[PDB]
Amino acid sequence: IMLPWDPSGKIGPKKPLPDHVSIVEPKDEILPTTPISEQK
Amino acid sequence: MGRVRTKTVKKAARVIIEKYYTRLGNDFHTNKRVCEEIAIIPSKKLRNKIAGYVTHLMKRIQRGP
Amino acid sequence: TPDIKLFGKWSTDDVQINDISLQDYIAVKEKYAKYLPHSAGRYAAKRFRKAQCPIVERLTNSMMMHGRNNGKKLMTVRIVKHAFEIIHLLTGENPLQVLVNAIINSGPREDSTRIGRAGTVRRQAVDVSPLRRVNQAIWLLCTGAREAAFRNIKTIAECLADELINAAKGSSNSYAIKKKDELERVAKSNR
Amino acid sequence: PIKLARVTKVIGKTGSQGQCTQVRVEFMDDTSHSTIRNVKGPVREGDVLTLLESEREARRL
Amino acid sequence: RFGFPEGSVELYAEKVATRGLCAIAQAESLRYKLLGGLAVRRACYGVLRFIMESGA
RNA sequence: GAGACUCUGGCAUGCUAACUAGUUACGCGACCCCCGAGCGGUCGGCGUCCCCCAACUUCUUAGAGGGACAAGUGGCGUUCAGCCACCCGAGAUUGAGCAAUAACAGGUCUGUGAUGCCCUUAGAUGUCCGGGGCUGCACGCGCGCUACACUGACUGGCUCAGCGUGUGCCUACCCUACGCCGGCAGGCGCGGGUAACCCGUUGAACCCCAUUCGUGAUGGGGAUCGGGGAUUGCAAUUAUUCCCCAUGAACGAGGAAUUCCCAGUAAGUGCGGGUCAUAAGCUUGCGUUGAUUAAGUCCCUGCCCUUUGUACACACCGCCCGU
Repeated sequence: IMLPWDPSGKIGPKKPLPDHVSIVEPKDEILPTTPISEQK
Repeated sequence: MGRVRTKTVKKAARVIIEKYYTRLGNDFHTNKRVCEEIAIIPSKKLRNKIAGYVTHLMKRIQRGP
Repeated sequence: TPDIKLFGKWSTDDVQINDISLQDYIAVKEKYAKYLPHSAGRYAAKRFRKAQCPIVERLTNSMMMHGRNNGKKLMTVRIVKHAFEIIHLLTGENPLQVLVNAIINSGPREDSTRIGRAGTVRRQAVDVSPLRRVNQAIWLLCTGAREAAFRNIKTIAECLADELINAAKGSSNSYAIKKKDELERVAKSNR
Repeated sequence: PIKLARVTKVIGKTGSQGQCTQVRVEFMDDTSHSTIRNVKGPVREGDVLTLLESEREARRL
Repeated sequence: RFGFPEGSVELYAEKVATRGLCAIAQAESLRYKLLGGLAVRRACYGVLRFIMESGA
């Protein structure tokens, strides 16, 4: 039997396979900026 | 005595550019770091080989699609 | 010493390696000389790196042979150091010139390949490169003195010097020459 | 009629086993004249030979 | 057997979860089925179907 | 599946910290006492003196992170994939470990309380005891040890490692300092070690420096055979191992043929572990001295891919024609 627990869970078996890769999606690399002085 | 890159290396290099073309530039040791920061690879050496193909690839993107 | 490099006694200068072809492969007359035989010896990794090895060190390497004596550089240095000294007496001249003269006139100029015409043995004369001339020279000289001194009261030092002097000049009674002329004979036959 | 010659470029190996090699040469005394010959041993571009048969004009073996 | 002194030991039976990722539990289940005449075909597919339902 | 992955090797004066791996500078806190010099300072030292309030960098101590990716450069290229020579530096890398689908009437019922079926079972193929043999010799085959000498053998003096193991085992047992006696077989006394704290700085050989020998089957070589000593055990004959005197054979680099191998590799040299009451010419690891030749090809032997041809399919160790 071949287990799925590829990232962790309740228990993590020696995290992931040497060749499986996961990218994170930005959602934020747009930033249409202008010289606004938004003090905060 | 030969050095060819595999599908895992190439495909991820493609995806990384197609997301984060602004983070990256023409320097290897910065391109090295950002890939570590965004992505979670299991191995230091796999980290290296991906970036080396990324940087080779940027110089092509400068001119010619 | 910051201007001259001896072997303790005699000098790498005052000698003229006298050819063009056998240039570029012999490290004796170069100002990049050494006081002694073997250094570490990285000179085996690449293809043409062995050309940049001092000629005496090359010679020293070849002597220890036939299994009874492997890994005995220091023994061979004793032979070499005694050997160049005995040269000095018999002619009062730098043995280095006597050495290059042999290496020069001991490399065969012509040879036959074993082109057996796909299983029907008949050869064909060809030409020889510089580096192989240098190698077969040393191999022939080293397997001179050896077989001469095997069951005899002479020692390697005398027998080495004897064949060495007779090969520098054309003596026609040394192992090196008797074989060199033979190979040229055979090539001219099936030329 | 002993002669000399420098090498210009290496063409390819040859022989039943890949021991001889084809080369092209000029005679170091006239530059226009030229031949191609078979040699034995490690030979690189930039070398000098002692030719005896000054002319053979060899071909594919 | 192992010569421990009296009271030096204590036992705890404990329920397990995940009947379908462990293998020994499946093998010992598969034993008695084959002993009782059943078809090698129906059984092997059945345990195989169950393990895949589990999460493997 | 290959790759990726794990282990090991190679680099860091950067981090971490140290008598149970353990020093090295200072004080010499002592060296002993002159321990030498010398009329003195100065040099010298490996262990011997400690609690452990005089540093850890450089061995082995061992954890973390770092570092190398064809990244920079010149050429070559469908200017893609990528290839060759170079700049700094370790530039594909010692290396191994793991290993797919389908299979072979491959081997193992003498590894198993893994097991079918047959055989036997009190005058036993069970299970104990005594002895013997598995080693017997007109011949043939293979894996290896020693040597055929002077680049050497003998006799004295100098100088350097590393992987390891070690006392009470499931049914029976350690590595050894120091002394006293004799060459060893040794043998008596006391000590240490459940271990880099004791053996132990594992004072190893080959090497190296000097005497004897001088081409003489010779002091090369050490089979064979006699005699005497001791040690293990209940027991040494068919000599089980070891020591001493004598004995002193074949062998002058080996025909046809054939094996292994290109970087700390071949080869030489000897230390440990396994077997072990008694023990290595074997195997498995370890270091130590350290070459020649290539950087290519399909000619001999074999492997992979495509195209082709076939009267073969237990598959050319095939099928098959006549007298």
